[PDB]
Amino acid sequence: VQKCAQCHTVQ
Amino acid sequence: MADPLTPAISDRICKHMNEDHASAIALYAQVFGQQTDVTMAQMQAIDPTGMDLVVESEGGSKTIRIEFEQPLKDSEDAHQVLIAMAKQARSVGKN
Ligand code: HEC
Ligand SMILES: [Cl-]
Ligand SMILES: [Cl-]
Ligand code: NI
Repeated sequence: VQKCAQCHTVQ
Repeated sequence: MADPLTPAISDRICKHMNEDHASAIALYAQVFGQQTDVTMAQMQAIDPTGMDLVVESEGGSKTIRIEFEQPLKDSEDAHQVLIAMAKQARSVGKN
């Protein structure tokens, strides 16, 4: 369920 | 030359996915592998044209192949396609 961007898009 | 995908890099990626990301692999089997009632699944290998999964379901086990739309040139192509497929698959069950 967790969205991958929570750990793999650093902005 | 540019650095290619290799068997040793494939093995590093597969172990990191099986250790910490197992829920995502069961979603790949359901949405892209046409499987139902999946209890869990693991990545056996990844290669330039697809990945092989072991899928458990209803007390049994089987191996399946998921083919990619375009070939992978290196590990950055592999990283990108695994994240794109997970975003699409989360959308199926949450619409
Ligand atoms: C809660 C944080 C978190 C989330 C969310 C997350 N990851 Fe990861 N991911 C990590 C960590 C930590 C690593 C470093 C390797 C390891 O220990 O698993 C990593 C590594 C990776 C790698 C690189 C492995 C390598 O050997 O180069 C890929 C590909 C990956 N994750 C895919 C995904 C996908 C697909 C999703 C969404 C389904 C996802 N991640 C969501 C924490 C996360
Ligand atoms: Cl690493
Ligand atoms: Cl990593
Ligand atoms: Ni790492």
